[PDB]
Amino acid sequence: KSSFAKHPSARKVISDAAATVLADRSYATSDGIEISLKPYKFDPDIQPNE
Amino acid sequence: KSSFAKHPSARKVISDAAATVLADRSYATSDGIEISLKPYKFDPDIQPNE
Amino acid sequence: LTNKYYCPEVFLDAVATKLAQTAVLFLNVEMLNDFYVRFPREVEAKLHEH
Repeated sequence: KSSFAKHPSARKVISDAAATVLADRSYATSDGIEISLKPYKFDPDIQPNE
Repeated sequence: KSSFAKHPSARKVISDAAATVLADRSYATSDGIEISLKPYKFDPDIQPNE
Repeated sequence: LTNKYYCPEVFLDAVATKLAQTAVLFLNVEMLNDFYVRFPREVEAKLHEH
């Protein structure tokens, strides 16, 4: 929808930028999400309503 | 209260065993706890029950 | 809960109980089971070697 409908080159630069930032945070996000999951990795206790 | 009231060298052996276990494991627990707390540092959103 | 800025006491205590339970979950896993399992072995091995 934006003003970059034309200009395929600059559009691809905007996209690829977004791509590299997300890829830059991806590992950190993943490792941190594991560590927060470590108590559930051992004993993911299930209550009745769950 | 255990039978190691006497035998202070054996007792010191048991106490120092406990201490060295806790002191070996101390880091991963601390830093782990800060990382799992990272979401609650940004938005400790409070429910009416809380 | 709407007058959060008017009741610093209740709010700060809510944040304290929350951070306590989520840090506690990790704590028990990472550290407590670590004790219950490394302690008896370490106790026996240092006693024997000693």
